[PDB]
Amino acid sequence: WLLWALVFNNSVPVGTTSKIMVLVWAFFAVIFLASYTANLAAFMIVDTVSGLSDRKFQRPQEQYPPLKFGTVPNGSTEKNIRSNYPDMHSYMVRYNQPRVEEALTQLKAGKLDAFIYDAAVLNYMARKDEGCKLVTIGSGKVFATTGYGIALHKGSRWKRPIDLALLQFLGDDEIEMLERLWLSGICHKLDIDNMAGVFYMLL
Amino acid sequence: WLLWALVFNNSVPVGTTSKIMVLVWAFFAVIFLASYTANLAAFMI
Amino acid sequence: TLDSFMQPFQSTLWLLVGLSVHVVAVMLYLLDLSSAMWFSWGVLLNSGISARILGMVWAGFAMIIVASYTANLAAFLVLDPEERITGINDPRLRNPSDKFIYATVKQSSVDIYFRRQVE
Amino acid sequence: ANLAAFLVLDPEERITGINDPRLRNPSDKFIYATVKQSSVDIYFRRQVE
Amino acid sequence: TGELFFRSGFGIGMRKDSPWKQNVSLSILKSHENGFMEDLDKTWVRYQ
Amino acid sequence: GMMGELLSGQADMIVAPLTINNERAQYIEFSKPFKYQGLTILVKKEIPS
Ligand SMILES: *[C@@H]1O[C@H](CO)[C@@H](O[C@@H]2O[C@H](CO)[C@@H](O)[C@H](O)[C@H]2NC(C)=O)[C@H](O)[C@H]1NC(C)=O
Ligand SMILES: *[C@@H]1O[C@H](CO)[C@@H](O[C@@H]2O[C@H](CO)[C@@H](O)[C@H](O)[C@H]2NC(C)=O)[C@H](O)[C@H]1NC(C)=O
Ligand SMILES: N[C@@H](CCC(=O)O)C(=O)O
Repeated sequence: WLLWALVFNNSVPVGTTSKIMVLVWAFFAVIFLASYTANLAAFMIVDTVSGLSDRKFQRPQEQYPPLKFGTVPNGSTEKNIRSNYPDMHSYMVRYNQPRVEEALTQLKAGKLDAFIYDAAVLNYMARKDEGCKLVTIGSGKVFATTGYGIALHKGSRWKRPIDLALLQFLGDDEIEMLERLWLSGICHKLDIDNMAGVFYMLL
Repeated sequence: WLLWALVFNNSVPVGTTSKIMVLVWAFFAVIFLASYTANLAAFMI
Repeated sequence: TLDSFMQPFQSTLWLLVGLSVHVVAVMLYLLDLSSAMWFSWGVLLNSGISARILGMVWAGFAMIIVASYTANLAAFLVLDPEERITGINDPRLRNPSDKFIYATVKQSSVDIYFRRQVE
Repeated sequence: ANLAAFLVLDPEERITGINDPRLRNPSDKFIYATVKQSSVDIYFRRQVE
Repeated sequence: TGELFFRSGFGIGMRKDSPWKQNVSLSILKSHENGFMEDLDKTWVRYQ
Repeated sequence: GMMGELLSGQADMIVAPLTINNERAQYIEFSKPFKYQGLTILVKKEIPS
């Protein structure tokens, strides 16, 4: 008598006081579907790791093995790993022996999944590189943050003035200018959604 | 007999080889109106 | 001019839609070409013009699904380049490389200009 | 269709930084301040520009 | 809003010509390497 | 300020979020940094229908 045909509302071909409210509801519904595309256009127009505490890094034996993620030995990062994580060192023999560049080349060609190095050298070999290769969530992983220094003789006379001069360069933004000059880069659901929608409609 | 109803094409409720091409033309037409908004959005925005 | 519908739709969406439509037509025809012909004609773009009432019920549900899928396809279609360097301090020009080649007139004012700015 | 195409439409908040014209050119309309007698007061006292 | 400028870090102070400088700096660096500082930052700054 | 207490008053260390710059390190020895940062600007986000 009523309701069911009205409840159909927006559909294919498929009286009394009912007709007026049915027309009003149909107008509201068609306005709603018209605005559906509007909000879709307004709204419309991702990380595989979060830290060394991840199960994959912490536990070398977890399903598939990481493809020999490694680092350049004989440095600071290697000492950090060998000291604070004396379990990663056992699963670190299959590292990239040569300097950085070979590791980047191997990473591009799916040889290894992750590279752990300095946060400035590698951050440079993440923007100058063609295409785009990204670091883990920016500088959110940065572990034991320290700074590049200027080694001096133990208790030297020049330890005091150099420091002062260096601090001056931070005040006048000269170091910022040098960083901008020498460290500038340019890098800075289809089938799945279709299957999900089909399954939802079928259910 | 034909043509006029087909010429109406996108509209409100209104030989054997006519139905197939009518359906094809209707599908092309609705695709065209669907892309009308697409090109409007691309050009305007 | 159009040359873009294959990117978000390709063969996958077309095959999925065709398979779903044909399976639906066969199933709801059997549980009731010929009647299936116009039943499939209903499941096409918008439309072309006890057991039976609830059959119309699931047909309406499938039509809501089809309309939603068409709306999603339209929303995916609306999409949109690059052609400009930044100037004289762009990283591409700031860092020389064999990939990018730029030159000026030899022995001209530009050669004079790029010989006093040591930086 | 024209109404729907007119409907789809779309802000402002962030500044540029320390060289934005609003901050570069002082005016009574815009008021910004830092902690008195702090490191920021030291910084905005050596950059003469 | 904006990007960081004048990127100079914090620091424990001490009087000029004081014997605590070397040992305090050493302890701070050892804490940085040990992961203690990361844990402290997680406890008292992040996760809000 | 705090520098007054440390330099001549009743103090021996200053354990506080103290920045590092040239005008401060001349008379005060600074340990190695324990957190990195930079000056930045805070503004009120615009209310959003
Ligand atoms: C890292 O250090 C090891 C050990 O110091 C280096 O191994 C030496 O390599 C040189 C040159 O190939 C040999 O003459 C030595 O006999 C090696 N010693 C040992 C104990 O292996 C290794 O070459 C270094 N690697 C890098 C990249 O610096
Ligand atoms: C800095 O710390 C080191 C290690 O904790 C101190 O080195 C020892 O200090 C004790 C007591 O002052 C001496 O008896 C030892 O001879 C020192 N050396 C060693 C190897 O134990 C050092 O004294 C501290 N310095 C200051 C100024 O506190
Ligand atoms: N800055 C690092 C570079 C890489 C390494 O040596 O491990 C260092 O000299 O320790």
